Amino acid sequence: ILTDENYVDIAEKAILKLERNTRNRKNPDAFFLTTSKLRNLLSLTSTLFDESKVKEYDALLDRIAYLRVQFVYQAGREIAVKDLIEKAQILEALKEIKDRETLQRFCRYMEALVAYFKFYG
Amino acid sequence: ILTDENYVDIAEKAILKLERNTRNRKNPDAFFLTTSKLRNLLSLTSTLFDESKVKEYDALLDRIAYLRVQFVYQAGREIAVKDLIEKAQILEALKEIKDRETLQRFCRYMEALVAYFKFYG
Amino acid sequence: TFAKIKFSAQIRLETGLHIGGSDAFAAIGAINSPVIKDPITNLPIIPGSSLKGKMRTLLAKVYNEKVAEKPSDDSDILSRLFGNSKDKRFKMGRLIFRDAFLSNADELDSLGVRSYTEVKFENTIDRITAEANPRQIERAIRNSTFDFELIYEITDENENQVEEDFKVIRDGLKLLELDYLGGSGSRGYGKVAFENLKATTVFGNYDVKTLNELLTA
Amino acid sequence: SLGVRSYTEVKFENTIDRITAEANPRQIERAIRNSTFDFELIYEITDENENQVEEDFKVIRDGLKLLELDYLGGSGSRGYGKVAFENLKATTVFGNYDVKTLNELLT
Amino acid sequence: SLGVRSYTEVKFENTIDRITAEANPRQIERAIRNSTFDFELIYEITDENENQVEE
Amino acid sequence: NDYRTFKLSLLTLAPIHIGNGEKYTSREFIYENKKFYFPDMGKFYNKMVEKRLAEKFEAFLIQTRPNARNNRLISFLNDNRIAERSFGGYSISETGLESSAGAINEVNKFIRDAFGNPYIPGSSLKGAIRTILMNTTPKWNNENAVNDFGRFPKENKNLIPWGPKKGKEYDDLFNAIRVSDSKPFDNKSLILVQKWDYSAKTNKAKPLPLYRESISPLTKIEFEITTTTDEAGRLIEELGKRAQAFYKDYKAFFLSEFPDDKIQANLQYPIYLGAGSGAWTKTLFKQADGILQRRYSRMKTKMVKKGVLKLTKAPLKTVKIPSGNHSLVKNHESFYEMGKANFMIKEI
RNA sequence: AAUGGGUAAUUAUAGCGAGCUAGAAAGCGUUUCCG
RNA sequence: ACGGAAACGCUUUCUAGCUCGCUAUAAUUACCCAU
Repeated sequence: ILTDENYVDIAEKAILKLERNTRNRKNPDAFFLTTSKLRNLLSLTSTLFDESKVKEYDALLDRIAYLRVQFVYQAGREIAVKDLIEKAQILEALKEIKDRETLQRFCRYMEALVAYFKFYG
Repeated sequence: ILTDENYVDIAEKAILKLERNTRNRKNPDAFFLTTSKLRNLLSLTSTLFDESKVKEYDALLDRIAYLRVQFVYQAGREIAVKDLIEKAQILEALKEIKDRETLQRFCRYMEALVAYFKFYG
Repeated sequence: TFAKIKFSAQIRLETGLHIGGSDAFAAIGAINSPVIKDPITNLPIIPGSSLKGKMRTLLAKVYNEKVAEKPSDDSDILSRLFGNSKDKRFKMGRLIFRDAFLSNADELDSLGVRSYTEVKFENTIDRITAEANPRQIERAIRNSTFDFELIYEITDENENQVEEDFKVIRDGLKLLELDYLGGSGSRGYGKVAFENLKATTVFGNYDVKTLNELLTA
Repeated sequence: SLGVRSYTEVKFENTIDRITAEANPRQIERAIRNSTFDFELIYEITDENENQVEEDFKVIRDGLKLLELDYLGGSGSRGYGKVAFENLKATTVFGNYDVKTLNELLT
Repeated sequence: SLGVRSYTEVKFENTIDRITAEANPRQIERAIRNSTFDFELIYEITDENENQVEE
Repeated sequence: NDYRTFKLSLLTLAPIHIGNGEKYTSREFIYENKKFYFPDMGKFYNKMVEKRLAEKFEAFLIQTRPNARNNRLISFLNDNRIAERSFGGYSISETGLESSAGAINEVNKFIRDAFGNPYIPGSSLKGAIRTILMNTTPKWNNENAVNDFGRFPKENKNLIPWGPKKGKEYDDLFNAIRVSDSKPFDNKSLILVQKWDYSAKTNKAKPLPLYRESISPLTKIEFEITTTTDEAGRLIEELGKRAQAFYKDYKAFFLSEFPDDKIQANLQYPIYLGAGSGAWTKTLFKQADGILQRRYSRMKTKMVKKGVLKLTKAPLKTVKIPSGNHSLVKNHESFYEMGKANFMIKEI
């Protein structure tokens, strides 16, 4: 669960929780997780953030229901994105989307993940 | 931390604490930080300063939580803003924002940052 | 006497126009330049300030001799309609541009439209080393139609020079169809079309017949 | 219930300099579109008039009709106006006059 | 209690003067529209009153 | 008035891809007939939750087989007797050259309007005009690309003047070249080609897993170009000679050092609508070759020569308009060069 | 070689951030009771 | 038998006029990875 007063510190502590390169002593403490894979996950939710300030919530149960499919598909391949889906509890947080405010809070949680990933590394 | 009697002086000293262009003296002592980077951040601190006078602090806090997201992201990419959030400490002034007067004090602190960034041009 | 003439018109788009607003709390990796929208309905609108601005600066290249250093210098066939603030007799000019909201929101349905503002990605590309910098900007979609609602205002000073006014307004719109109605129009974006123009009188018993055949010439 | 956040939208505008084409921006608060305001317009009836009451009702109705064709407050040549008046009805809040004919006269 | 800084508001206001149509501003101070004032009014009963008190 | 217009008739050769940012991933299309159907996958999941196969589908996605054709989305619908589509209707006919039939992966979308039709944005055509203009003029193709700070790869964006710049009268040459969008053409002209990298110092052509859905060749697309000032107005009827000079300096290097059967002749004015083409049609080529050959010490290294030639396979097609039926490629097995197009331009 | 796969970047950049007019103006400064 | 009594700080007055959210900007680049 993430409320409006914790979803940024949860994202910071989750990116710090994330697995790093134990090898490659040139630039250590780098992640096994690139910007492209995480911004794929942000691009999953960017359109649901944009077309939810405009649309009613009941016209969006289709693509929010498909986000369940799409995050576990993106976590299927490239098993170190699976680590981020497990660490930053995203599949847990997708089940709690029940209104416009919770949907937009999850989209801003994804932007918080991408923010603390660009900041850390 | 920001008291009500020092935050403009903190903002002036922090704008003077921004390290400058030692490279080419075609108008030297310019900043690595550009006006648009800093002014996108004031663009969202000054639309919460407007709404705080109308709305309530328990009705704004999704925006106030997203301020930390956007300041961390913009100080990710393009390190001359990471310089500013280090010198003019924003992420520590953002965790201490529990009151609406403290919110408006932070918004006017950000305005003092941009005022002295324009003044020392 | 006193009269009010209502230039009703429709505004079709040929390319999608982008009359900008700013959303400061836009998302990371989402719409970076959104359009001005109506806050209740969330449809895009055409504000009347943008119409009055484009029409004035395009007629200023036609009806001004000795080109204007400021909009306070329009050659008083143009300052009558649009107003000079620095002129004692033409401030509060004749025209009243209303915001055109949208008319065909039902007609964009059954053509197949998810949202009334599309998003276009637009890519700054650096022409050394080919590195990129993408955009995502909103754009009011192609076959939209807006209710243009200009209002002209007739007093006793108007009476002998209304047609000289209406030959301007009708030539404003034709000047604006050949240009772009605000936006980023150097690349498409707002090639626009004023259709089925109609001047009807709404107060004060003024003949609108000899000037309504001039609007369809 | 219509889901709007504020009651004032903020209209971002600019001006283009005729020569040099520089833009100077503006931010204007204005009320949102389908907002509604209770308008009340107390009219006094003294013993002196006896014809001026029904003469002045015509003038008030015409002046409310001219606000719908002109603007209100605003920056009206650039939008910002277009007030509609709905549910026009008058009633004697200090009594002994018949507003039946006037509420018929307000269609 | 309900957040109000000053017990007075200041209303800005003008006088658009028919043509030339130049405005002429004005700042007038008002009280605010939930102010409540403690009103008293002493009426008196005497010998001459007692027939005309109800009226 | 001073607004003088132009028609740019853009004969697409050699398939053209633009845009849309996103991509249909793998497992998001069915290959049932000789055509690819691209559902609205939310509605797909809706109808497939109604048939109570949600956990079965979520176990289908993460599970890979040693064969590819039983991992695609047609294998889910045949291992569950799912027969109808009725989804978000969009399908494009396959060419026979995407290849094991339909085991392609992650097609890239083409840019589309709200009504769902493809079109070429005039933003994307006023970059292909602008490389021609920035390459043929000697004043812009000079020692450009001021680096001056940190990383080399920046460009002097302020060399071609565009800002308002107070005091100085507003010229802004590319404000005065207004390129409009196309009419939204049909989905039947989209063919889904795949990328092919033909190397130098290695004779092979290697297929990459890129699947740009692209405009079929021999489609004619009309653009309008309004010019306002005289200086920018004169650069547009001269786009013929400048497009030919850009191709002459672009066939000089990087379209040398390759066999001539890969490249094809053009016979109208050559332009490169952008995707695939890569780094030499997108770029002004000398400062490009220096600072852009620098930018890759990775696994996917842009190797020792100028570049790797970008080709596609697409169905063969002849014009039969000139004195002779022009075969339109100079080889067998249907290699086109990606992003090539021709145009003729005409005032009013 | 075949087979199975895509992967890495950039997510806006540089600016403008309001300008000029008006800044209160007409009236009434005591009247009656009183000598 | 209150230097008192009687007496609205009140009337009239649009925060208004002028002002394009504009300027430039191909969703593109690289060509591989694993068994």
